[PDB]
Amino acid sequence: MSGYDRALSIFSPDGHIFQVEYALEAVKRGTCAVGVKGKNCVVLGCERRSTLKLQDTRITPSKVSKIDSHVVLSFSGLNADSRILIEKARVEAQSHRLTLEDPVTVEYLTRYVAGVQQRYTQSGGVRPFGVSTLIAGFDPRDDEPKLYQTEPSGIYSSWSAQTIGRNSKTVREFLEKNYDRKEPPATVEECVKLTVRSLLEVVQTGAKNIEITVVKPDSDIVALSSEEINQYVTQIEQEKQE
Amino acid sequence: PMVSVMKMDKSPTESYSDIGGLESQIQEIKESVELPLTHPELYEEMGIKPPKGVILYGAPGTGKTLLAKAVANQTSATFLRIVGSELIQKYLGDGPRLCRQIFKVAGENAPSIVFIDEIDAIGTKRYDSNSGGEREIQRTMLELLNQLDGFDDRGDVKVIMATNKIETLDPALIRPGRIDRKILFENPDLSTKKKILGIHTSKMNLSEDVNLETLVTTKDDLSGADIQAMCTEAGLLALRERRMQVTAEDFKQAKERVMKNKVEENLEGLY
Amino acid sequence: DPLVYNMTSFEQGEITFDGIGGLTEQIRELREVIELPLKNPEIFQRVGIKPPKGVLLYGPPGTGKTLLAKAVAATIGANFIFSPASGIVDKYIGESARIIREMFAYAKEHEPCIIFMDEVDAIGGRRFSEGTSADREIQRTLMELLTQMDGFDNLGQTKIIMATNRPDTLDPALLRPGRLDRKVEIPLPNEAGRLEIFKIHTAKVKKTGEFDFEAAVKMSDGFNGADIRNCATEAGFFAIRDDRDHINPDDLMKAVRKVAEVKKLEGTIEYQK
Amino acid sequence: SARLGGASIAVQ
Amino acid sequence: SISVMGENEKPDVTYADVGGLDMQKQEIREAVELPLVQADLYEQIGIDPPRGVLLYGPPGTGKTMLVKAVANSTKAAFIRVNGSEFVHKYLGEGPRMVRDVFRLARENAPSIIFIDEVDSIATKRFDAQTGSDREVQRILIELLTQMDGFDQSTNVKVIMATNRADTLDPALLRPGRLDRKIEFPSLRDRRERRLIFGTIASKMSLAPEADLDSLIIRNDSLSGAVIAAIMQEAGLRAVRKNRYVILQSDLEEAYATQVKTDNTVDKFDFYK
Amino acid sequence: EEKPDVTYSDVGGCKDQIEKLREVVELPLLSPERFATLGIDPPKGILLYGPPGTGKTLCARAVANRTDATFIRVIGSELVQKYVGEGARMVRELFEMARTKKACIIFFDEIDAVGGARFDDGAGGDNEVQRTMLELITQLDGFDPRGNIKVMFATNRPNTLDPALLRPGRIDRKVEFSLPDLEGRANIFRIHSKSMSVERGIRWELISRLCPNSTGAELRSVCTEAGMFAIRARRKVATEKDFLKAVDKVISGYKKF
Amino acid sequence: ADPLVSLMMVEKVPDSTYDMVGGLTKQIKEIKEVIELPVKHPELFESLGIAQPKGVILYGPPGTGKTLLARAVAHHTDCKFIRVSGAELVQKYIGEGSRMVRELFVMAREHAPSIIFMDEIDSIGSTRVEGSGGGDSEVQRTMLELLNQLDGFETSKNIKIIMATNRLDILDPALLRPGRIDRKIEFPPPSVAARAEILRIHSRKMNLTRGINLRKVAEKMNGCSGADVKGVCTEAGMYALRERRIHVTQEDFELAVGKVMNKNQSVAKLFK
Amino acid sequence: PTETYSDVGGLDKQIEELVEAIVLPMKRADKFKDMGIRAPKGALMYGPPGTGKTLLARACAAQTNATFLKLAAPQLVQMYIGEGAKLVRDAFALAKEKAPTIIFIDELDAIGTKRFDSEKSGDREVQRTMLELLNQLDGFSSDDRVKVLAATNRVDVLDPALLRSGRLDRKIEFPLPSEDSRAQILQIHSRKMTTDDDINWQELARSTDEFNGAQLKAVTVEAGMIALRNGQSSVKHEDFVEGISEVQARKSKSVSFY
Ligand SMILES: Nc1ncnc2c1ncn2[C@@H]1O[C@H](COP(=O)(O)OP(=O)(O)OP(=O)(O)O)[C@@H](O)[C@H]1O
Ligand SMILES: Nc1ncnc2c1ncn2[C@@H]1O[C@H](COP(=O)(O)OP(=O)(O)OP(=O)(O)O)[C@@H](O)[C@H]1O
Ligand SMILES: Nc1ncnc2c1ncn2[C@@H]1O[C@H](COP(=O)(O)OP(=O)(O)OP(=O)(O)O)[C@@H](O)[C@H]1O
Ligand SMILES: Nc1ncnc2c1ncn2[C@@H]1O[C@H](COP(=O)(O)OP(=O)(O)O)[C@@H](O)[C@H]1O
Ligand SMILES: Nc1ncnc2c1ncn2[C@@H]1O[C@H](COP(=O)(O)OP(=O)(O)O)[C@@H](O)[C@H]1O
Ligand SMILES: Nc1ncnc2c1ncn2[C@@H]1O[C@H](COP(=O)(O)OP(=O)(O)O)[C@@H](O)[C@H]1O
Repeated sequence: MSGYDRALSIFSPDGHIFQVEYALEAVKRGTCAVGVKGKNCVVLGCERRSTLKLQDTRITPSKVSKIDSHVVLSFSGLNADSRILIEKARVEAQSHRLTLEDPVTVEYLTRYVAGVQQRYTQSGGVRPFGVSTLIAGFDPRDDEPKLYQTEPSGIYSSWSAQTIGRNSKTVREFLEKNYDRKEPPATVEECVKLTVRSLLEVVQTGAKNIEITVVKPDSDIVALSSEEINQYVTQIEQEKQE
Repeated sequence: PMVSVMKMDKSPTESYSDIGGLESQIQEIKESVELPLTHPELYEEMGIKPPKGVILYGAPGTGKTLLAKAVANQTSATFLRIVGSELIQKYLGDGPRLCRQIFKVAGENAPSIVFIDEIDAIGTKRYDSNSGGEREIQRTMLELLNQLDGFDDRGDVKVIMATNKIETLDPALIRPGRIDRKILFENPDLSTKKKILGIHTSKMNLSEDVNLETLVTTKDDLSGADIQAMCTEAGLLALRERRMQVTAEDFKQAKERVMKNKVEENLEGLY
Repeated sequence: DPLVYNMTSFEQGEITFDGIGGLTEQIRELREVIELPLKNPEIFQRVGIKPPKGVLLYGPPGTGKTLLAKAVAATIGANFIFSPASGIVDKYIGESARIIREMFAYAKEHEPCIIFMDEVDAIGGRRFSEGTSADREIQRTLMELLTQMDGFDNLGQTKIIMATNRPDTLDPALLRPGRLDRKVEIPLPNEAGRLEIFKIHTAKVKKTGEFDFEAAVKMSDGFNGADIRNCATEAGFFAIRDDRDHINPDDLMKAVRKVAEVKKLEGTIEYQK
Repeated sequence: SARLGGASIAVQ
Repeated sequence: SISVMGENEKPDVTYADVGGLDMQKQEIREAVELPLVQADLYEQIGIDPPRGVLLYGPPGTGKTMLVKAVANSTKAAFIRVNGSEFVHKYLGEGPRMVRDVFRLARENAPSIIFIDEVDSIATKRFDAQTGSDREVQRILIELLTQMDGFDQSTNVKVIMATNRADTLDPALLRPGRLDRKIEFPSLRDRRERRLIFGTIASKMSLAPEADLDSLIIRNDSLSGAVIAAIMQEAGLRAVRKNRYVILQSDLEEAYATQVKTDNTVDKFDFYK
Repeated sequence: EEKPDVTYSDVGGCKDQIEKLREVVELPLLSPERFATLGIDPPKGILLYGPPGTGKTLCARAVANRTDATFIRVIGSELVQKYVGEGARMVRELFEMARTKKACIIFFDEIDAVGGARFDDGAGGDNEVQRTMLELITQLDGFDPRGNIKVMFATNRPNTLDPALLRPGRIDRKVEFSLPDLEGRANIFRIHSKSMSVERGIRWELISRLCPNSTGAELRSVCTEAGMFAIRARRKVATEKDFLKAVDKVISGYKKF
Repeated sequence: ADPLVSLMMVEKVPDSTYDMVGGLTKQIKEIKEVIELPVKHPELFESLGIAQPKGVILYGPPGTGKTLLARAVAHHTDCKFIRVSGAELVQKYIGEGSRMVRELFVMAREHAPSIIFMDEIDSIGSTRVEGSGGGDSEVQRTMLELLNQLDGFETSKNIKIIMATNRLDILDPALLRPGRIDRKIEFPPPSVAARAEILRIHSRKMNLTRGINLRKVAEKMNGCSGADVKGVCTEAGMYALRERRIHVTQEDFELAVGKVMNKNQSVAKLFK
Repeated sequence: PTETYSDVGGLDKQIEELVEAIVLPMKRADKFKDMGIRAPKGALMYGPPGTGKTLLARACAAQTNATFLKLAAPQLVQMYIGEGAKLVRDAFALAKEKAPTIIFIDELDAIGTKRFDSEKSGDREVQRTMLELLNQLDGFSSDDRVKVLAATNRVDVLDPALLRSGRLDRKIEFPLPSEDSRAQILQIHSRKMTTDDDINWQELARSTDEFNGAQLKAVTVEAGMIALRNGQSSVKHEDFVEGISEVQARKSKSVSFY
């Protein structure tokens, strides 16, 4: 359908445009995810839907996905479409760093990758990106934490925490309860036990299923070890005693 | 006279704490029925009719009946259990006349109401009616559709029904002049499911303590009612024992089993 | 049913063969087969034939086959029924088909008597593997017919003839000889074959002029077998409209020329083999 | 009467 | 109540008035009447008898007739039934029509029944989305259980007949219900046609001064019902010339009379 | 029969047809002289239709109280299609009641299965349904042009009715009715939820903003469910947010089919 | 006093038992798991106070060993048994169907305990309907409720139904659920070891045979059914009966096995 | 009423052609019945609604007078029918006493059922009764000035019974009019009401588009009213402009950019 504006073009009598609300109506069937920014840190998390203990543990294509030392990306739903956005973002990173002689912001990044989708839904012979993503990390030489959520309609809206995909509405109500714009968590381990605990309702205590990074000033990026995670998975359950 | 055997007077068993643990709708009938007759002057404090009628949405094997089993004692007043299959006759006009009479006893049974099921026999938005027969079936509807709303001064009644699928079957009879509202059951949440089953096996051994909280998960969209099956499948698995002995693995062997029959989709696109 | 007790209208009435043209050999191909069992049946037993059972026609419509379907009535004096292959179906399943058993028996209770059946393409399908929810109904309605003429129920001393304008699409199981043991095509004839048909109308009405056909009929390479009765009356239709009530060969020409192009604008649709 | 209803029919 | 037939009528034909298909003229025998007549000899070994069968093939080929002589030679009770009357206006008339026939068989057993055609009421799917076409399936299900449900009978089973043999359910096409299937192909093999022409011809008037091999080897792709037509029509190639006994050229004048219509239907504009 | 007692103030809604139903109810009745100079008695008799309970009933009822008009309650399939002997015999008595009666109107409803479809020559058929239909068609044109009586019919669906009897001279017009805009949605809370324990100073359009295409009589239930929550609080009186919680339950909680 | 007429279906067993049902020993073990509980320590789950299971479905391909279990199980009943064959669609006077079923239980309620039976309710099974289809769907609508909310406190108390069908995936999902059913159990085709037994058992009464290893035939023959093999067990005798040697051989099994499917049998492998 | 032959426009072409097909049914039996040649026994014909076919039908009876009773197939649809089918067969020998009166049936046969199959529900009793009332009938060239007939919506959908097309096939599609015609039709429907003559229908005659004959009667009956909708005894004639579009009302609601 070179051109042809099949039904993406056809507005509705209600006003909406069918194939877009359809998209993120499809996104919720995929693995959840989550983001948090506390006082000085920023945190992310995902899951692995249960395999038969064959889903290759070593080189799995994961949910966190770096861009540089100071930015990452997590997402939800479709996967073959995820891999190109991850590419034609970090492309612009190596480019932006070059022809401006200094690295990216994040308010420069979410604008791009939230503006790109609009071209993949306001053009001909194109299907949208049936996907929803979020950005996370600091600007250079700045303590400030930021994450931005974006979705296929093309809008980007900052947050302090947010979840995407499956059973998020079973979750985010837990976070608005605990997390508050009053006062962050102090530091790293605080966010995590708060972060992980929120998942547990959809988790069946599969500690293997869930995978986590953090983000810190001076781009001290890292992913964490299942033991370090699992020893949070238990002591948090030790607190269940009532 | 004709319905004395149809005239129920049974005192059934079921109640709260015999319920599995729904909460979000246990009230709303007492809204529909109880707060009306418990204290109908507040209707006048609001200056209104407290509402009439109720239909249940499609929740096959969810509790679409059990509240009828629930109310039967908390009701604290009279009641009927009718159902649509009985309405239909080897003769022509002997059916619809029934609806005219049975409200009189309902008039005689002032603080008395009814539950109905199986109305999908009736609620049908397709009445070409080539025959002479099902024209009566339409005639079985009209007088009742009339007898319902043709009755005013429902100071005491609550004529209610329920089914498993409506969105393609029932007429556009819906009018607050006739029927007001419609309330839904469907599959539960995890913590909803969590309220369900130790309370069942509370009346049962648990030889050993087997942390059921990690047994089930929200991902497996169980019925609400494969679980009394679960609770007894394992004792069946001890019926596959001389041991009358409780084990987690028995539940493990069951949900693996029963869901071998239950459906499963392809995670093709990993969507 | 009483409906079988309604169709029979003109079971005998003779409109003989002199009132027909063009078909002096088809009828030689047909006076052969039908009358002989019903005239001198021992010949096929003289010689050892399993006698025929079933004939049909084919060719485009408005051509004179239905006349032939009744012109045999004149020869016999014996009985006849007329009936379509359309006004059979109804809502209640089987009621359409039960009738078929009702009627062949009704033949047996009074004969020599035979059957006609129009437009059988409606009951003339190839039994499909896939179908709608209902089109297989006629197929099960059909095969009763497929049965009864040659089924386990033996039969004799009755005959069927059918006709279409679309020989194709038919279940070959019908076309098994034994269910009908000779075919024929009635075409639009040649000019001379179109010429007897021209004059039979003059043979009745008051002619006035000499022949004046061979050039008139030079235009006759286009017509059907039945538009000419219109043409014949159409001449006097307006020969008289000048209040000239004694016809001529002057006025038909305006008619016979006229009809061709008003016929042209929706003619020559198909021919069906 | 001496009867009640019962029937069947095609749709198209 | 459904009917039954004895000696009011018969089909008035014979094994001798038919010929060919001889291997089918014995497989049928051992299933039906030999068990009815000669019982002990295999009850020496007491295996359960084979039972009613199916028999298919292209239209004609005696798919409907072979019954007729064995019917004449039945020595048991027998019917005259086809398929497309089981249906009725009302609903339960159908299944009610058919439960009792086995009772009628059993009330008159040992015996057997027949159907001339069944493919109308036997298909692969038991289609669902119409109030009509289930009520036929009920007619299928009921015999499917009355055939080999609990305690059916001594009898042999409902003898099928079709023009086709793929449309219909395997649940009916399997042992215990249709323990034998049969094909009736013609193929124009020369081992048999040199009889059955003569079989059909010997019964009838014939001039012993006449060719007969003028066509047999000359034609090789033939069927079984049409051939009566040529040596039907051969007589009609005579009386048109008021001849009272046939001649040799009648068949040659008849050879292409019935057959030779090989191919002219839109040859060039077929596919290209 | 002689007083419906329902006003223009009772009606919010689109409201505009009533000045068009203010056409034939008056000039035949009061003043043809406005049109006597050109085609006197120019209107002859009209009809109504609209989807269910869009005030199609209430509209004509809104004006029978006006003009001292005196209409009927033996209506539709209710009281003449069910208990039935010589329906026209009542109609002969009806016009016998109406032959000299003044300031009165015929009107009735339900006419889909009454005289809308002619049974299509099936469904068992009925003849008294037609004869009393035609028996009107006899009494119809008796003196109506020179006379003063009016005629009004109603349908949920006009084209679902019978067009056979629409021989003009016998019939003039069929006017439509649909859902109103917000303003028709506005002045109906001013009557419906008026008669309830509610607080004052309350804006009643945001709900109108947030209840698109929809008829009127369900708002009565929205009222019926509105006053349900101070209850639920064991509180007393209606807020406005109570609507908003209710509107969430009943529109997107109803559109699911 | 005495009950209605149409319930003659309460009646004695046929000739069958648990020797002639070989192979699927774990299945039959289950079908009395629903039977031994309430009877052999009824107070097992009752005095353990657990729950009371109830009726079941069993499906599979056609001719796999359903029905004989359903009858042979009655042989070892210690209870009462009934029958149906699709007669519940006696639909003239439409309500009579509903009358027919409500009577069906109350009688058994009078005569309880009584396990009961169905077969091929594939007829009754579905509910998806738009413009036509009713006139039976009532009778499914009622029995579904006949077990629930009016008698449901005692409806499925001590009546213990079963049900036997094909094609479980077309009818309602309402029916298969834990409500009214327990175990959607399944009859696949047999295994190589299974088929030997099932060939050895219809092989009983044949003859004083010899020189046989009756399993390699199973190795000649893939998963077909444990129902058709009596077929190949049958005509093996017939083929020798055809030539009058009452004594038998392995040669015939080699033949009759090839009799069935080689005649019951497209190179467009565009795929790899 | 005894309105003229025309009442419709200047369609002399059809009517002055048509009844030439009815003179012989009317008269002319001197040599016609001495020629004995074909006689259309009721010129049944067609053309969908919108036309004055009823008027062309009835106005032709202005010369051949005919009592005002003309009942149709919707009279032939009742419970356990056939007494209605009795009525039709008796209908003509009834009238055959002494009358050139001729009634006018009207048939929308499958306007109640579907037509997915061309094999169709050619209605029960009409298809039966129409035969005998047509087969066994003559007019005698006096007191039978025309022959009873009917008409239908569309000549594609019928199961032609015996002699349904044998002789009785005289039929024309009424050609829908043109601007020279049209403006003189709407003139007729204002012969009873006068207006400002500043703009003739001849001015309108180019402004028409897709207007069949019947609905044009829905023009001045309103546009005569749309004037006195504002109570002008002097009828204006631009109310046509904003009333003609009321055929479907245009949903004209605040044209945004136009
Ligand atoms: N939360 C719960 N509380 C109590 N019972 C439950 C709960 N969840 C499931 N059940 C079980 O579900 C079954 C009820 O299913 P459901 O009431 O939906 O069907 P039903 O209404 O009986 O069907 P029908 O009325 O159409 O016969 C009961 O056996 C009950 O034990
Ligand atoms: N081999 C044969 N021997 C003798 N007669 C034959 C033979 N083959 C065909 N015929 C003749 O042709 C006719 C064949 O009828 P047949 O029994 O084939 O009907 P059928 O077409 O098979 O029925 P159906 O269409 O239901 O299958 C018989 O009437 C018979 O006279
Ligand atoms: N294990 C077995 N032992 C002995 N015979 C068997 C066995 N399994 C199947 N059979 C044979 O299969 C037949 C039973 O078939 P089955 O009951 O599976 O089909 P059905 O249920 O009658 O068909 P439907 O499923 O349509 O009702 C019997 O004749 C029986 O001899
Ligand atoms: N050969 C013919 N001789 C006389 N009339 C004919 C002939 N062929 C057709 N017709 C005319 O056709 C009409 C009916 O012919 P019919 O047998 O029905 O042909 P078809 O079946 O093709 O319509 C009659 O009016 C008849 O006058
Ligand atoms: N603008 C309005 N003002 C007052 N009531 C209205 C308005 N619109 C709709 N209604 C409601 O619509 C209903 C009309 O009912 P009715 O017309 O008799 O039903 P039907 O149209 O099915 O005959 C009344 O209950 C009335 O309260
Ligand atoms: N050409 C025309 N000139 C004048 N009036 C017409 C014309 N066509 C239709 N009409 C109007 O339509 C009506 C007649 O239509 P009619 O012949 O009955 O068609 P139908 O039979 O489809 O109703 C009359 O009211 C007449 O004024």
